[PDB]
Amino acid sequence: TAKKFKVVTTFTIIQDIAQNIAGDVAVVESITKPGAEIHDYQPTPRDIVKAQSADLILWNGMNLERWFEKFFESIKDVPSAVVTAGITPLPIREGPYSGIANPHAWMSPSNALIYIENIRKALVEHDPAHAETYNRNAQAYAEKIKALDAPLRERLSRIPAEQRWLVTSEGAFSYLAKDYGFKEVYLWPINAEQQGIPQQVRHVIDIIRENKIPVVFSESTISDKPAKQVSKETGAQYGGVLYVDSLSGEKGPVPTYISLINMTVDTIAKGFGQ
Ligand SMILES: [Fe+3]
Repeated sequence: TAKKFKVVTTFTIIQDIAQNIAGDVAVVESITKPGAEIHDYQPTPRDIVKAQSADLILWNGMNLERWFEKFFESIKDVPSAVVTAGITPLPIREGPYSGIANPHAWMSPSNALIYIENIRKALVEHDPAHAETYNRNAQAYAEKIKALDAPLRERLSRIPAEQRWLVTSEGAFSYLAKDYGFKEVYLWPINAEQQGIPQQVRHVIDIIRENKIPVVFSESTISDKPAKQVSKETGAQYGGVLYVDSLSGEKGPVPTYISLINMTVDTIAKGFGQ
């Protein structure tokens, strides 16, 4: 066992999933730090250094990292793989990014199985000497992810179907909302420039009042202020922060992809009184 195979990922969700597949035979690191906004992140010379010293670079694609393709052109002789191949996308419904794929495919545990398979295939292709470890680790991790779905689905099924409105800040939850039968309301369709402008807040306030939706949420890499303004002006309580674009730090409450899915579903369910 000389040097560990080095994988660099764009952001922390892919880092944790890939590290579960790498296990003992590769080290995986994320370019963005926990809590950093990932869509419009601005890479630094230090990020170039980290990617250039990797053996493999993984990214989401589906229009998540607006920075990645320009950044990767600086990187020489380091293979990359997009980890969302074979996932059917949901289009963004409104705004200047209307009609392109919603990048947040990982919030569906069924989709996470495809992420696992795509990351396995890339490690097996570019570090073939450890293919058996990658294959074993991916099989074990896919088992955990697969088993993850049933308790989540049952938990959220307790909410009456006609009351299943998921009101958030970024429209980051489209894939989870589809899986578990939630209607989707958000203050902005995808992180970009306009985030909490009028018209956006007003439309959400109208849908809240018309349907008497009981809770609204923010997310861990963006500002909670638009969501708290919406709850102050309506009957809805502020449900707290969901995790979608970043894990927490390793010593925080959301250190892993599994903990992120569980925490986000629990926080939603609590916002509806379980
Ligand atoms: Fe996002």
